Amino acid sequence: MKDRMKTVSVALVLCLNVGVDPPDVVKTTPCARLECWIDPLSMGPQKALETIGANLQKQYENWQPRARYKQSLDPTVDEVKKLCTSLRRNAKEERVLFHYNGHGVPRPTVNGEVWVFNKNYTQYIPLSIYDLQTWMGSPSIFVYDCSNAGLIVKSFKQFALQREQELEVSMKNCIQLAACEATELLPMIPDLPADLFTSCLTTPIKIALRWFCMQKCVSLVPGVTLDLIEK
Amino acid sequence: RNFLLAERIMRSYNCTPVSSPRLPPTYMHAMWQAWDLAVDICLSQLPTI
Amino acid sequence: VGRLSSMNPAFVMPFLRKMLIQILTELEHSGIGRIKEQSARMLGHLVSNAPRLIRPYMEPILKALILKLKDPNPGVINNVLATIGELAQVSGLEMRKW
Amino acid sequence: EMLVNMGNLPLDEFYPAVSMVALMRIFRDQSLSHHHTMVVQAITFIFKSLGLKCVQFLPQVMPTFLNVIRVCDGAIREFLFQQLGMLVSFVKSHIRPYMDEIVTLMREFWVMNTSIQSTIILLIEQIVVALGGEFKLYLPQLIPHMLRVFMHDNSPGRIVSIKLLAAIQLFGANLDDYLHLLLPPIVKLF
Amino acid sequence: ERNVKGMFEVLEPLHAMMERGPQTLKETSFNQAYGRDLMEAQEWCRKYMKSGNVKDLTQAWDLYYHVFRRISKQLPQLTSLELQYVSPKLLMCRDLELAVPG
Repeated sequence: MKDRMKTVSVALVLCLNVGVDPPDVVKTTPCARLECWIDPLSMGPQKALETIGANLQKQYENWQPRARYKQSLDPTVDEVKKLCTSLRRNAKEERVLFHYNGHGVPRPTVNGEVWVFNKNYTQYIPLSIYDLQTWMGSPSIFVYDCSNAGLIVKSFKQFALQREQELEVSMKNCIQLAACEATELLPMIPDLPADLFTSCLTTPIKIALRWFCMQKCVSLVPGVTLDLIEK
Repeated sequence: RNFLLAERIMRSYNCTPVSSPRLPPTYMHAMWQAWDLAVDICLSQLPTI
Repeated sequence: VGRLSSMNPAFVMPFLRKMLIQILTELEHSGIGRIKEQSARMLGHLVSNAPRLIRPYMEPILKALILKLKDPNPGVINNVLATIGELAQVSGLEMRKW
Repeated sequence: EMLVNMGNLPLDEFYPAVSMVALMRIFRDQSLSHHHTMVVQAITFIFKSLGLKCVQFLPQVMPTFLNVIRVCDGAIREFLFQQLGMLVSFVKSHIRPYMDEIVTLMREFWVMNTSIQSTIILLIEQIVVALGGEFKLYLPQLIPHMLRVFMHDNSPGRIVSIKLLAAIQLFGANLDDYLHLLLPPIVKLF
Repeated sequence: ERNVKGMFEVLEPLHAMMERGPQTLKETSFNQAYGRDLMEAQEWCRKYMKSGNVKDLTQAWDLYYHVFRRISKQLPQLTSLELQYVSPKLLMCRDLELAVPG
């Protein structure tokens, strides 16, 4: 076997605007709240926004530490440009890891865009996704933890087809993982970690056990509780 | 590898997560029941351990 | 399959386990005589044919059987009685509580 | 309470809020046995006109409405279930905590009767699209009415069973454990 | 020039009364989240207490200024506190041999 392009680094464009409800949503008291098994509501608000970024990196380091990490907190287009282009410039043929979360940030647009500027008010911003399409034109991977990720993937095909409609003068080798299909919207059952797709891609065992213990309707082993599968 | 585990839980709920390449479905496969037996065997003991 | 359970466990064992939960669910939520009766029959029929499989989680089977005895064609109670008989015969010392 | 209530508020909210409070005193009384349609349809129209902005009235309205339904005279209680349906499709996930009682009413009042059958066979689908995954906790409470009537519906061509044959298609993943119970009655029918 | 009143009297007894007390009968590690930088300033303070070397003084103070500046941003924005994290024996007593407080 020949090819050994490893990974460059993880973008961790952790767009959360902690505590600010993206006005699309209405919660309920029984709310899905946890992310990377931390609750920000019961923690130091603007401080804890750093902690989760380091936590997520340390989980990815279990799956591979021989590649880098920038913890990118509510970044505006300029911040995004700096993050992605600097890392890509260090190694071009190597795999970049695009990773995102769509929190304190409304649903993605029909044309694949985002909602952050100077952490002002969940501020609409064009994501420069059709430029990212050459920043990621050489090998990369993408993860989209958001309420309509299949829309991001579909629109990525429409922009990639617009790249073809120039290239007529690597369409997408690069990997993509979508937390739901375009039509869907994420669950709100409080028994779920909120970053569920990431939480699976990052900590499958905790998920599997915490899923498992709820599912059946007579517990053929009856002694088990949440409390023990922690231990 | 974790993506297949995701496909299971997501189809438990109302999600159908999707991939760059055009994968065939997996959620049904008999080997999953081998997983679930292995967990039950394990967690039969843990209430004493 | 009850018999072959000692030979090639990797295919057989899990498959059987899936049946067991499906049959307890049926026994728990069936409203019909015919299905309740067949449920209890198939359970009883299985236990002694692959006994090693029931040892590890007898107790909720037994609790369900008690609750079927406790409150009502008598054929359903007859099959549950026959099943207690087989179960105790397999179980041995484990039985002492009930 | 009005001078307190008015004394607290920006204008917009106190219009529907005073409308709600005004109606709720009648809602708590036997005179409702006359004005039922009026009060109920008024609520419906107000919730319809508000969406996100009537969730705040659930804690008063809903437990009162359940008490009304379980007290109500059958020939108009039949009608209340349609109204509860439309209240649910406005309210969505926020219905959660009452669901135990709502399912209990559907347990208590389901028999060979055509109008109860057809209205409840509809009502289900609102509960389903509100509880798109969650509904499973309640499905086993309802399998015991479904299996019976699926194989005893006296109507010409088992017509409410033909409506149930569509209704079943909604359930998708949340049906998954119980397919083993539900399939064979369909196989006999075709 | 009234040196004793601040550094000697307050600052080592302070850190000793973090190290027993809230490093045990409160959640050790997160109370030690301040305590572990208060500790590195405390070493320089303990050096100064006995030495009288005016370098140990300015080291102790600058380190203390840094953790003080961390603390200065967080005293303004703690508000509601989980009672067993307030003390792990607190919250946990129930249905007592006591009438309600006087």
